[PDB]
Amino acid sequence: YVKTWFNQPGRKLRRRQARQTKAAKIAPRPVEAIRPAVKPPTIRYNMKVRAGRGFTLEELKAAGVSRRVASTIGIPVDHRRRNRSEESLQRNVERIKVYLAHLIVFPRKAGQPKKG
Amino acid sequence: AVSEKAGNMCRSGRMFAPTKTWRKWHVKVNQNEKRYAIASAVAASGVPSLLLARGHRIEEIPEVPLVVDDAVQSFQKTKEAVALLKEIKAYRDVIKVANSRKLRAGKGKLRNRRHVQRRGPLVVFNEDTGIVKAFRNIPGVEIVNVRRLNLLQLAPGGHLGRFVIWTKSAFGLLDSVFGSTTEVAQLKKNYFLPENIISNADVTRLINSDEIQSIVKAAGPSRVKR
Amino acid sequence: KIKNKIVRQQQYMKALHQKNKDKLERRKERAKEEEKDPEKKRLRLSENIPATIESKRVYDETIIEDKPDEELQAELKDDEFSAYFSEERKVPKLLVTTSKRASRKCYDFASELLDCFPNAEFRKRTGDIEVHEIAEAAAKRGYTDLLVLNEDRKKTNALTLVHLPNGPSFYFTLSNLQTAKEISNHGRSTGHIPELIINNFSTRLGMTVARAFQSLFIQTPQIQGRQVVTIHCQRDFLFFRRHRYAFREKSNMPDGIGTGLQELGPRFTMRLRMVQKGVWDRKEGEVFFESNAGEESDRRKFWL
Amino acid sequence: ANPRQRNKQRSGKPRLTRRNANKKAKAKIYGNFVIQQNWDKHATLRQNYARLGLLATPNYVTGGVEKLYPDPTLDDVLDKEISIAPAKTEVVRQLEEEAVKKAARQSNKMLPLSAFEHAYIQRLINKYGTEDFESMAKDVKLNSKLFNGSKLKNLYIRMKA
Amino acid sequence: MKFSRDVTSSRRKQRKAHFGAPSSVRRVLMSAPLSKELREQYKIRSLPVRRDDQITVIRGSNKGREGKITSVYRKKFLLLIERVTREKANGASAPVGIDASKVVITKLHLDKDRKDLIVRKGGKV
RNA sequence: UUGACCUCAAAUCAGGUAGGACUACGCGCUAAGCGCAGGAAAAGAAAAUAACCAUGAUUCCCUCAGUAACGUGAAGCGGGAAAAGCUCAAAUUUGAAAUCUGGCAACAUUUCUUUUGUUGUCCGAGUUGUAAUUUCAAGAAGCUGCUUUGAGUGUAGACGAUCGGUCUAAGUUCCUUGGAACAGGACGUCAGAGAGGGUGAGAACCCCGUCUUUGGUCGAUUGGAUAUGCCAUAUAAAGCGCUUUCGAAGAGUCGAGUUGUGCAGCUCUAAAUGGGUGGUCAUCUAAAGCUAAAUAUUGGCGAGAGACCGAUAGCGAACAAGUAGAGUGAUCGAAAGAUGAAAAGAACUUUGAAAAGAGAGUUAAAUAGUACGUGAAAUUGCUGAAAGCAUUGGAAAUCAGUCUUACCUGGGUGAGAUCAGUAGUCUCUCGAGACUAUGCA
RNA sequence: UUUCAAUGGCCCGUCCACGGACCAAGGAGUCUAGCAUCUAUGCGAGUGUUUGGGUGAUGAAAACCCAUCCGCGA
RNA sequence: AGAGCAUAGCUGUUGGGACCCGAAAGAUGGUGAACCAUCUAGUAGCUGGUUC
RNA sequence: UUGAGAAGCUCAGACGAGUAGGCAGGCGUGGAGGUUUGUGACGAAGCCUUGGGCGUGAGCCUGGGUCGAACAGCCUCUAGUGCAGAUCUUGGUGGAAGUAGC
RNA sequence: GCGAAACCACAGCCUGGGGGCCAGG
RNA sequence: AAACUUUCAGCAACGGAUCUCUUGGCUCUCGCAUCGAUGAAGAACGCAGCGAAAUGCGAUACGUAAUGUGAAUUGAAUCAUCGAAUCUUUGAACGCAGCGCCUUUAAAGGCAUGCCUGUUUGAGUGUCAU
Repeated sequence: YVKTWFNQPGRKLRRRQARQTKAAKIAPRPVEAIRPAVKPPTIRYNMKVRAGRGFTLEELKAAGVSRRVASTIGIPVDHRRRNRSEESLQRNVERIKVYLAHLIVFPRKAGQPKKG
Repeated sequence: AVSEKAGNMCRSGRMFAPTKTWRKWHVKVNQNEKRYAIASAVAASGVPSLLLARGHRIEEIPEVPLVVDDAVQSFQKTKEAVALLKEIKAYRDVIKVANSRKLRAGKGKLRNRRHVQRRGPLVVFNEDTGIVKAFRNIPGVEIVNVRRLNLLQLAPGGHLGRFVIWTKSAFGLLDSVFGSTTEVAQLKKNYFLPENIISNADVTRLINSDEIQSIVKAAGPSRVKR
Repeated sequence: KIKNKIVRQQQYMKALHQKNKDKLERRKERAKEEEKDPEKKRLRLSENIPATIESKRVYDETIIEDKPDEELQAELKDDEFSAYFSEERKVPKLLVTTSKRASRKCYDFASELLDCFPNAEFRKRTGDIEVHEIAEAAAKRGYTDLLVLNEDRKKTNALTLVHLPNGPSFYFTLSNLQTAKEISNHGRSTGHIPELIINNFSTRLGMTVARAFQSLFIQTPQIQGRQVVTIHCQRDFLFFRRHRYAFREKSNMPDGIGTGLQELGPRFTMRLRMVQKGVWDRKEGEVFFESNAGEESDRRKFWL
Repeated sequence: ANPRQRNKQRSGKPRLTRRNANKKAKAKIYGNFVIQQNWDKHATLRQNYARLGLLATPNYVTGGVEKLYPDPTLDDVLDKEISIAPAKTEVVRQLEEEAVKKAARQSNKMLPLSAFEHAYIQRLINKYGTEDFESMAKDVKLNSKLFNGSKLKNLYIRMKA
Repeated sequence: MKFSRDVTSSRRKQRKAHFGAPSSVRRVLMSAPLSKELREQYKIRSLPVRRDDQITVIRGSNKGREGKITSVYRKKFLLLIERVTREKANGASAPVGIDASKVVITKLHLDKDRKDLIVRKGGKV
């Protein structure tokens, strides 16, 4: 059995079109969600900064985004991750603040019943 | 490859070591060797004797490198493009290509490779505002962006010296695409043009110079008597 | 239509067998009713004549009627060949010549042509003399017809003759040129003048050629030598044969008298390619007749 | 090769040929209207987003970007209030205003009262006043639904408008 | 050069599609140019042939001949024209067929559908 | 004597559903056998790693790494693709079973008279528990004041998707060869089209197409949005402030002993700051459940390609091909492509019982006649000639090529040009070419 | 070319034996991964774009570009 | 007071069917009362062959 | 003196068996890119030929006959590339032999 | 009248010396 | 001498090599997701064209309706589209393997098993109340 890679450029194209399809659907908003900055978990890589999964509940509380409305504006929430140091908290609280600085959220239609 | 279910000496048997799809079809070249060959192929395109040696009919081209105005980028009709090549006298190469269209010799024309012909001028543009469609039907003519020069189109067959018709903006961006030997390329990261083993490639100029002919011992005969 | 080879061969075999059966049955029943009633036997035999190219020859009005025509005889009594056919009876004097620098193969055929014609000369073509210059030179030397045997690559492929001094010039391409050795049951010719017979030259262009060939031969054959030279035009192919003939009994012949032919040679064929009015100049000759190849593809269309 | 595939070659019935092979075909933008009216159907979504003044990714990019032209603290990061950001292009400006104007149109989030609610709060008000909501809550004869003082305040505040 | 990956440049597929084309597709494949006058008055370059059309043979051994199309032999992509025949050995006049592109239409058999086709295909009756 | 419930039956009662086939890719039991799926399947929101500044469902790719471990052979981390989270059981709605299938009757609705619902009513299910609320990331119950809100139904237009129809540039001019012009030459044309195929030989302009088309137009089916109309059971439902109040968490399982291949069998069989797994600490929170995408795909419905094969090749099969044929059967399984541009497939006459033959005739070609393109060798017949491996030559037969017309010199006669004690034009860079006059020293 | 003359001339492959009736066609060191040396090439205390991302309007499976890693070396 | 890394070619060698053909078995699943289909290109110190 | 394809030209001298084995240069075939203003219905390819020529050779060029639609040189790329044999595979055809025999 | 098949490097005069080589018959 | 035997050449056979072709195979890529008790896959039997050792179709038997092109085949079509019809005997095959049965007027509609939900009718020295 040999796995042959003749579809390496046909995969590349298909993934671009899936990105293009994803935009066509939600084109005013980014094709990817925002991610936190986390430090890799070892003595070898702990000096790097890499993308995490989602923001902690302490980070969202401090920024001002409740865990319910966080996902609706494309802010992932990782309940598993936590903040053992203040550096990670303030690094990612600022990240949410900057993202909200550039956010234009378009109003939705709200039910307004005639009576009380 | 052949089918995996399809001795080798027996009729209606199977062939020896049948072909497999997992042969090595593609080959890697160091990206610096790829860039060196593109630089060498472009530098050769500016030598008129290498263009003639490759088969191009450039005997009445006004100047090599042949660089035209940026009005050519906004050509709309093939008539305007066929007209331009005629005033700059690049159309004789197009006559060479158009007249050279033959049927292919072999089984290769049973496999969608029906016709063969020579290669005409390579128009290198900077912006596409109509130039590609105005030129793409003239036989043998190829158009390419100056940001994406192809070695397949710059040395067809591995033979150096393609006839390239640059536009003014394409020619202006050549120094940003390739850089200098001392200064870097703007459109390639950390890239410098290759350095040469010799300085002046005219070796007969070195040999027959006053520097070297003033200290050499007096030469014996050429072909000597018996 | 059947793209299976075997089936279409079996389908043809069944079709062929049925076609042969019912054509035989039709033939058998027709035979039975014809032997019973001859009034339809020769009735069929008188209309169902097999067709042939000569019977299906395309119509040309230039074919002259067998009855004499005054207008043709008015034009033929004062033309170039008239001095041969008039009361003057000028004895022909032929000049035979090959192309420049010919081989022994050309002469081994020119000798046979010399045997066919008494009192005919042969000057080997030498130097820078031209056919339009030999004609003038032979005209002042008493010759009346010059034949030039053209060869290249050791084969005599053409024969141009000019009627002296300004008579029409004809260009022929010889073919199937056989010498007396190559002919089975041949003979040795004598010095007797041959007798010429010409057949099947119906078109008016045919008479121009027939008079040209007639003018070569002496008008009084020596019958006691019983040598006959035949020029026959079939489907525009002119065949030249020479024979020895001796009359004897023949049960198949109509009157009981028939002749036995012994071939003398040479044996060859010609095709008339060009006729010019005047001395033969290849570049500036006034073309009387040019043979268009694309028009000769009709096997039923002849100019001779 | 297969018998099902020879079934179709040896039959005169045409194939269900569907001609939907469009390569280099990009997806057309439904979704927004302002984005649709400013979308170059040739350019990539990265180029189209960048030209429009939007962000395709709020994260990094995992490759080199296209270069066409030779271009020449806890308390401070927690209590800071960033004052939005400028809109680089006119399309982003157009998106910003329409969203603000659309908020103005649908800006009456405040609710009117109903007949039941008005008589409920009014009857409690006439007996207890308009300031002692704690004693209002502790009443059970009038506050039958047993609303707390916070729901009574909203009823009182809402009744005026 | 074709740019569409919906159309095939494979010779095997083009040849299969031509010869295995159905009779409705063969109706378009047998098309003849109109004469200059019809071309310059109906504003249509070429139409599919029909029975009872007056044509002139333009190419071949029967060049210059005219006549009405007696029938269209769509199976062999051949046209049949009045008096453009060949005599057999027995004396029968077996018709000879010509390709529809090798003739030219000099007088159209104008049905109502052609006129609707004419106006639809940029024409003016 | 009656009734209620329970349990077990019957019905050709009403409404359903299961089977069999395919199986490339999936998941199981045990390559094969057996079982079961889908457009993917499986897996999946930690009884997961780690020992760090910690990470954060799953899957896939790269790397780790041929490393550790015991020749086998990973995994944590790291880089990437795609990203999405949730539902119950266990707590009284207890101021109200708030829940649901079905029948019947209306009404609406449709990819659809075929579909799918709404409302009303009646029976049944259900308190041995159907809803709401809650899922540990929590959460309930109070209290508080800030912000929030449609499982409704139309119309309108725009943007999208699918399906069918429709819209489109230019030579068949002249000459030669040919059976045929699609060839050669001359002269034109179109080009967002000079892909490919067809047509009697190499066709951008004869024809279908191709390009435009990453599109105008016309039907029809629908996506998610937008604008707006009418309804809206809100006495409602949420998010986040606070707490002198509470906070349930899955057992013949985990675990232990022993056998067979973690799993399974058998014996025994738990706990509640417990239990699992790592280095007292850390970290998870099993024994219940669902879940797109990124991934796979020798099958299905279709496409588009190719430095592939070219009729003993390529699939066994270019054609009749799983066919003919073989075998009781399971199974096994071939050989076989090409006349010509057009059948114009050979009229007719004649011989023969026939098969066919010979005259003929069609074709450019019959050295294309279906035993048909080309038609090799082995091989066979006839005729002709000679005779009874190498070296070298003879005889016989055959063959190759082989030159004369030019060089110089003299004169006569006219010719002109690159000549003129000569005049102009065009293109290049004074004079260099090309010319048109005029003269002939 | 055929034949004659004078001279020489013992059947080929294979390992005595084994294969050989003749002719045509087919018929056997292949592809791929690892390693080692040698040569060429590019760069050089560095080096390697092609897991993937960007991009490619003429074919878009190409060519072009490159973030973060990672290998081997030091 | 570092010479390596990459790519390509030749050569060697190791593993894959591994230069080609040729070896007595056996296993899984069936058919008929041994046979059949896969595994299977089973096992090679060997035989015969291996192209200008 | 023109004789630099410096990878060219030119001078001299010696040498020549060859299995295993090593090294080098060449000839050929199918397909690929480039090229020859390449060849071709006024005849491509193939095949036949006591026609001619070149090369030590592998081989190549050509005349004639046959034929009827495509083909080749040169520079690189590539490979299912070269047969006398394997009691090789397939097909065709022999002597045995008009024998044995019915 | 019908009609194989196996097999076949090549072929078929002896003597002697080393079924074709050498010298003779 | 001749036959015979051999060799060579020519012509005629034989054979089907070569060359050229090619609606075929093989390989890679891309797009999509749709069998069956509402009778599948497969098998048999018919129908008319025919060459069937092929194909289409089902007693409405190359198919009928509707739509489209618009005038054949060798409101046409051996056409295309295709939403309506129809679709023999079998086969998971389902009344039992001709034989039967139930209902309605020889014809028509039905008659398999397991399970789910419900409906109706029965049984219990099953329990309980009056």
